[PDB]
Amino acid sequence: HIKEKGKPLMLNPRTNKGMAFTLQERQMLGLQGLLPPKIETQDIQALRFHRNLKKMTSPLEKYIYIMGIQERNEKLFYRILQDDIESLMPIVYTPTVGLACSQYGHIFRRPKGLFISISDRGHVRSIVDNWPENHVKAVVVTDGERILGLGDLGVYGMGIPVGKLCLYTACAGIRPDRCLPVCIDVGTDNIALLKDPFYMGLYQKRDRTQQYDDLIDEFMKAITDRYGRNTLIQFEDFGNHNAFRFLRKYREKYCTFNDDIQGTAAVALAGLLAAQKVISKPISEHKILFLGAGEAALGIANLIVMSMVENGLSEQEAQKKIWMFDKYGLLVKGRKAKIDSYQEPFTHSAPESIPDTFEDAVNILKPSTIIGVAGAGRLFTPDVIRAMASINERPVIFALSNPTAQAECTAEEAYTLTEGRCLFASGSPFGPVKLTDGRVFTPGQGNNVYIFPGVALAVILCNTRHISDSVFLEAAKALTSQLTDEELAQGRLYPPLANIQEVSINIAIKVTEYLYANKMAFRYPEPEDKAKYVKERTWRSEYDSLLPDVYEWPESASSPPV
Amino acid sequence: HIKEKGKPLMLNPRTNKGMAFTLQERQMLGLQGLLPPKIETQDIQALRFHRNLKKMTSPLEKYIYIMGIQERNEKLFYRILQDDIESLMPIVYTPTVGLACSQYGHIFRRPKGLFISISDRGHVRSIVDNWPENHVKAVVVTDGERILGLGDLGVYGMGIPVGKLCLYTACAGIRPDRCLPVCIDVGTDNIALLKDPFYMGLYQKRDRTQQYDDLIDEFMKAITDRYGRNTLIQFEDFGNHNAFRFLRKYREKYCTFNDDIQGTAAVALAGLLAAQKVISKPISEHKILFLGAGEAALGIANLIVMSMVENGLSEQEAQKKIWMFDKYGLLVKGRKAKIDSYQEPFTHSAPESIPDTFEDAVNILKPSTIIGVAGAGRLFTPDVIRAMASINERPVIFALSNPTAQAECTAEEAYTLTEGRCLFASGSPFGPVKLTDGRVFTPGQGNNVYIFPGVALAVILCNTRHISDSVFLEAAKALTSQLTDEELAQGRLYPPLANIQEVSINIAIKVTEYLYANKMAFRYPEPEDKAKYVKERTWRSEYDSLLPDVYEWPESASSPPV
Amino acid sequence: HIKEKGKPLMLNPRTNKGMAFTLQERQMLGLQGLLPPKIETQDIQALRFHRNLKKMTSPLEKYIYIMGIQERNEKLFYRILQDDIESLMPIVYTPTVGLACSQYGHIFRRPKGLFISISDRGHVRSIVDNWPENHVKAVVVTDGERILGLGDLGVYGMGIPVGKLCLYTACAGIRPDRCLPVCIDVGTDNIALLKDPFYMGLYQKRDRTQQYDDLIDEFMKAITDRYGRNTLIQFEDFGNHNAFRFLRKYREKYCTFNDDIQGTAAVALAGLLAAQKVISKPISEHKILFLGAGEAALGIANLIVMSMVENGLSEQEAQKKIWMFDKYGLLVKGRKAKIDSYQEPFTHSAPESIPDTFEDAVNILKPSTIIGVAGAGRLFTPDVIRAMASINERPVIFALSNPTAQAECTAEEAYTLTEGRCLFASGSPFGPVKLTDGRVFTPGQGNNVYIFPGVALAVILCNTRHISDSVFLEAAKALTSQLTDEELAQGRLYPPLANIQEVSINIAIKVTEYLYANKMAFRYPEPEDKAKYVKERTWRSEYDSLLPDVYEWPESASSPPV
Ligand SMILES: NC(=O)c1ccc[n+]([C@@H]2O[C@H](COP(=O)([O-])OP(=O)(O)OC[C@H]3O[C@@H](n4cnc5c(N)ncnc54)[C@H](O)[C@@H]3O)[C@@H](O)[C@H]2O)c1
Ligand SMILES: NC(=O)c1ccc[n+]([C@@H]2O[C@H](COP(=O)([O-])OP(=O)(O)OC[C@H]3O[C@@H](n4cnc5c(N)ncnc54)[C@H](O)[C@@H]3O)[C@@H](O)[C@H]2O)c1
Ligand SMILES: NC(=O)c1ccc[n+]([C@@H]2O[C@H](COP(=O)([O-])OP(=O)(O)OC[C@H]3O[C@@H](n4cnc5c(N)ncnc54)[C@H](O)[C@@H]3O)[C@@H](O)[C@H]2O)c1
Repeated sequence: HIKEKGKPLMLNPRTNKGMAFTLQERQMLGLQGLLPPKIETQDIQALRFHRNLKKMTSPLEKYIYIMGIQERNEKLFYRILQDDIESLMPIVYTPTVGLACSQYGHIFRRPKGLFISISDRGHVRSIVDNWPENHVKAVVVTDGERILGLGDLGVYGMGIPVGKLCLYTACAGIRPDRCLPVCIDVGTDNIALLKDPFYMGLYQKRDRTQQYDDLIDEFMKAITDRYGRNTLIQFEDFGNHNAFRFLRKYREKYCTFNDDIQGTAAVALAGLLAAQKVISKPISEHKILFLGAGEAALGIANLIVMSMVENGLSEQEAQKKIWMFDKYGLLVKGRKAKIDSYQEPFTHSAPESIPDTFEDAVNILKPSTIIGVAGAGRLFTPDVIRAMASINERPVIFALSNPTAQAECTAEEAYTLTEGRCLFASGSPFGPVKLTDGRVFTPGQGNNVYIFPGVALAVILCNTRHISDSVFLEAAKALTSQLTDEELAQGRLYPPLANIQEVSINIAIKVTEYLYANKMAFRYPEPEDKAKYVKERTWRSEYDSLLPDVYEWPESASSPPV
Repeated sequence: HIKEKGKPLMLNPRTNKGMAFTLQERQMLGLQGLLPPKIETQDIQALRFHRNLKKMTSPLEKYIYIMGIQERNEKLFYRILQDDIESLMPIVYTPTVGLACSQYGHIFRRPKGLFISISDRGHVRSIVDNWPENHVKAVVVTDGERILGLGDLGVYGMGIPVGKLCLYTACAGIRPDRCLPVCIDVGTDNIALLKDPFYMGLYQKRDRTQQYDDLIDEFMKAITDRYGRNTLIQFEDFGNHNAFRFLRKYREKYCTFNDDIQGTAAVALAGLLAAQKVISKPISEHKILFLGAGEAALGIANLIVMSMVENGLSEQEAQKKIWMFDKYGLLVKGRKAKIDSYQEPFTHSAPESIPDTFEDAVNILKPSTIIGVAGAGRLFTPDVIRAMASINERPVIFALSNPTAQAECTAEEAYTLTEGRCLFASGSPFGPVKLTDGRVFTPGQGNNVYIFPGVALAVILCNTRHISDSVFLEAAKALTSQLTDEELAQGRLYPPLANIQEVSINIAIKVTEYLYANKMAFRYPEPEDKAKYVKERTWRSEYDSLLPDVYEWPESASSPPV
Repeated sequence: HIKEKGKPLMLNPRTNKGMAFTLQERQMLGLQGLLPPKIETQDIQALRFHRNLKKMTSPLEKYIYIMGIQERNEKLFYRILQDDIESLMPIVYTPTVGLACSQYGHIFRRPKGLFISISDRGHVRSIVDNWPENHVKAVVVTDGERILGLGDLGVYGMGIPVGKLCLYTACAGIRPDRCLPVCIDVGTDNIALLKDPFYMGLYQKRDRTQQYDDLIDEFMKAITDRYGRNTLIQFEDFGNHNAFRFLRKYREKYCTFNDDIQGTAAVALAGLLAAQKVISKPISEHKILFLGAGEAALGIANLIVMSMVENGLSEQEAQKKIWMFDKYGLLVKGRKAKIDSYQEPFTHSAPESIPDTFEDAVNILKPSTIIGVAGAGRLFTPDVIRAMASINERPVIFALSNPTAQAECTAEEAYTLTEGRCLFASGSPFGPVKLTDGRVFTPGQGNNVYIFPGVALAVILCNTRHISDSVFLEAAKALTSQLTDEELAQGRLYPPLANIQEVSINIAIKVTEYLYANKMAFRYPEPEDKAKYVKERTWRSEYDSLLPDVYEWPESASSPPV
């Protein structure tokens, strides 16, 4: 049921088609004369915008162009996004979305998403009621505090949820109606933004008192009051500590998951399973040394332990295979540095040497896998890579810190200081590495877009209210299952991004099959086959006919005379 | 979220308040000057319309007035309807709605409901898409073929679903948004309507070919395609044969129930349980003789047998206690008249006398309960009542045929030809009976409004897709449980209509508790207590504040100079 | 009366304010949360967009930016346009609008204006009825056939009326509601546009049959049928012959004027009056030699003759002072080349030498003023300029052909081959000229924006139905009257563009005072002072308060009890 006609129909991106309005539905809907005479298809529109896009050279001009397309016509926007997804995820999402936020601030002409300020505390529900859309299933919330590679940006961080929500629809098929980007702005610590008179938000510094926590609680309550307790809420580019503690707080009472703790863990585990298929030995035979003992490292280690346990190994024996190296030093029993409750499982009896630097820890533990999530910088020194290559026939090196400037090492050093026998994976993109021997090795990129769209779609479709830790184990197994035998022969650890739209759906299916198996899905009746269930509820970018049904009634009896 | 402002806000019955618009929300919403200066409450509005209504004397003038109120303001309409519900159900619903349809045709100024003609076959889905409301949970469908007491009325029967849907909201609390009245018009057999030039529908006779069945199938498919497979669809005032066979056809694949077969059975069973509490002996000790062997009689008998079985009695022993008397004669094994499959359970070894008339059957079977659902007329002859009073100390007489002109007997003859020891219940309303002895006996009225609102609410809230036969057994038990000890002492078989709005809710709770117990509810998580679950989802007729939230921001830092 | 609320209010450029929405009218209108928290004024918005605009370097990027601003917020767009009008007329209008049309085709996201194709013939009125705005006073029509400096562009020429209509509001103050840009597309002769599959119009060549004339007549009739007989209609960038003959055809029955024939004539006459104030001798003492005998030359000559006549000189004596030099040769009586009716007034008895080239004509006629409107190219050869400087103490040279590539000469040659005593004026912009002597001469630019906004405003305000030839004489006198004594001392022939918004208004006043004096104004009662009349009806770009009037009623008597 479309209730619009004429010019309003073309001012709504949801119902706009541009020139794809056929002649008969131009004439019946009152659009004749308001559009140029040509009748086009969506293929022609997509081709026009694709070549206009190839003519452009900077990523940021491409970003402005493609978001303008999103604002004028959303079906065409998502068709263009799905057509060339590998080349446009770096544009629509990180890293270009952060540059767009930093430099052009708020490009958008239309109001996309809510702005909730600390000045609105006690009245968040009215702000949420101002949003026209009545059914939203996914909410992405930003603080602006930690933009990836840009730092604090305040209100300008609003472009980060928007872009991310695009991926929700471009890869998973979540309806754009059902997505709400939110910016919780509590001030900014960026003095550059506090000095200029054209900053678009509060001119105070970040509120770090109890008012911030109360505002977050009130916003969560308002969102789930209007939209339901099973609304998926993601905290995107919050402060690191804030994001971690909010994930702990709202994990049980709300449907939230984190990409930094849970998505990164799932992607790292998928890479590890791919590596265990590439190399002869399984994941249980590995010995993992972590660089960093934060909550992202703990999430990855817990997921690895769950994977080890499900393969027949005991929990304690699994945890004895993971070693974690803090900034202070190796986590061992009896060290003078403070160790909290969550690092207790991975605190082990100290080795004889008691290493003080990371390279010494690599030499003394002889670990097969090395995983860097510290985020400090180039902590994977060349000596570390050389020691890894010497100890292991085929070392597994994971530099999961992002952006590139914060990665533990780059693919070039990893693949050169080794003879190419290392299985290197990184969060940040890297170019293929060519050696003097003549071979070319492409490093697997642990993109978070592998996990969160499929998991979000499965959670939204199944009416899940609590996203557990084993959902991401199932997602990691599903992601690994997408790799073919020839891909493993070529040494790829992840499926190519070019078919993410397929991979995501497959992931969703597996997660769906898990959620109904573990009674964490509240959408009944339970579908007989989950694949056909999820594949008919994804959003299609094909235009819908707006043509009124005009037909002739069969002739009936004549009306009687008066 | 209200998206309207100014005059449109007062032209929508859903958002209109009339003078209950407070001054501040008159000024903020642009209604100042468009309303008379007085500020009123809903109590004052209800009082004004109540006395204007008492001034009126004919039921039909009252009907026109109250439907005008519904068209201008729906919250006030339902508040007035709930305030005096016992006196306004006869006005909003049968019998006055049939008189309104017959005489004033289509009173309504607003479009309420869909008109689907046989001329629209093959294009029903477009008609359904023309309905603005996106979520409807209850659909009431009429043919116009059998209006209760009026006969065929064609398109003019459209007023029957409308009125019935009012009860859905007045007693059960179903949202008026979620209700859709439909008229399937396939012509009329009423020659008076075929002769006048101002009849509002097709001027053909009723289509009784396969096109009618195909149209009904297409309409069912279109409704459940747009609104979901668990949409509740009720066929109201269809032809008797058509309604029965459509109930059989769509019982399994759609969420449908019938008031004539299932609601009448539930009400009769509730009366029988009340009578078993009034008299010493239980329902199993009774011997039931039915007048009529149709599908309504079979539904009542099957529900009675289920009730007998659940109380410890065997199924065959239960069915041996019900005797059914057809027009041809008593259903016995070996009679020359044809007996179909559904009457096989209640076909018994013939008694010695083999009675040929109904009064002889009463004399020879000595039945404690007598139930008339034949619909022929005054078949409960005075000799039948006298025989019942002589055989039984306290006979139970049920004249469930309606309207009054088709009832098997009236309360006056039943209570006079007996000394007042009969427990008489009838579908049609009757006045209290006073005898020369001085006592006054009020006959229990088996109103269908007891069952269908509560059952409809429980089915809608639980996302049920198939309404079984034991749902109505649970509803009958719930209805009987509403009677207090003093009410049973006074001889009432049904709770008073004056608190139907309460009774219905209680019925809903029980049905809800049944549906979750038998895994026929698909709304999860399952509520811990069903009473609080259903009582917070019913529709309240209290006005909602439209006042925008206006507040002052706390003072923050000054904007920097340029 | 604003009937919108919430998000629609910000999706309408007419009512959108962006952050200029005050807090109280954010909260009352349902915009809270949909806008960033900052409250801004229009000054802050204008400053932000001004510096964002200075950061840009190419004119075309500036065009895209400023038209995006127009699409999101029109009051801010016109405030920015009026703030820096001298630097943004070259961007909003020619020459940058033609480059935008050629290269980016149709930038616009919103539907601005109507597209009427030859395929819609016989149904133009329905297309006109599709336009939402009910009162439009000015219509600018384009063919796309002759874009200034770009040639045929077909449908892509639609950007030319749009830009021109901006000037209508930026200089004159005509309401943007009242403006309708139209593109009559009858095919294109541009083979580049006929080859590519992404051209936005008909893929046929230009229809030059009677169907084109019939389409133009039908469009004129439809526009004046919907909007009134006094609707101002301007044919913009039509074919040269088509524009001239359409001006002749519709001059009497419609309210049309032409910028090429009438605006150019008015601007040239204003320059000539300024020159007659700069030099001692008046316009009657001059002898004018024209280069070109087209209809633009004839319009300029007729306006010059009218100006000469109104100063006491006879008509025949006035026409004997203008000489016109065709491509074939000097217009003289008895030449073998064909001379039509309109060149008869300026065909004179041949001089003795009978010159064959233009330089010889300059030598033999000794003309004080030289005016080039041929449009061929650099026909003002250096010998012509040298002869002009030798014959006249202060020659007047007018190179009114545009663009620069078609100008008869450039300011540098004109001011250098003379010692700086020439009064050079050109249609196309030129840079200031510096000589070795050290002086700097700025050439007066005969911009058409001097005349058409003020004349259009005066015609629209006075309800004029026929724009005569003396309206432009009055406009030329008004334009000349804007020059101060010091400006004439410095040698300027036209008022600076930086205050066009003022000059236009003054022109309007004079034209208004003329129209009421000659009974060509149909808006009555006639205003006592025309200045205050026109200055209170111009459109102001200041934001209008949307705040609902909220107040407290004085306490009155209490409502009585029931
Ligand atoms: N033209 C339209 O706007 C249009 C047309 C048809 C249906 N719908 C919508 O379809 C919905 C029907 O719901 P259902 O019974 O199929 O739910 P469902 O049982 O199939 O799935 C369960 C939950 O998942 C949600 N969901 C389903 N698909 C989704 C998707 N691609 N993206 C995000 N969320 C999704 C659903 O809203 C629902 O809450 C209606 O709410 C209706 O508004 C809209
Ligand atoms: N101003 C408004 O219009 C407004 C305000 C609040 C909520 N709502 C509506 O509330 C609904 C929320 O659904 P829910 O999660 O509470 O479903 P639910 O889980 O509580 O109940 C299950 C089913 O029963 C339906 N239902 C619930 N109450 C009903 C009633 N009184 N009458 C008829 N049907 C009823 C529901 O639509 C749902 O399909 C939204 O669809 C939303 O449109 C509307
Ligand atoms: N919020 C609004 O939209 C709003 C508010 C106030 C007035 N108006 C408009 O003002 C108009 C009143 O007309 P009037 O009696 O003052 O005419 P008028 O007598 O003052 O002028 C005569 C003609 O010139 C037109 N005109 C006047 N000013 C114009 C301008 N700046 N630009 C273009 N055309 C102009 C007029 O529409 C009229 O047709 C109403 O049509 C009404 O729609 C609109």
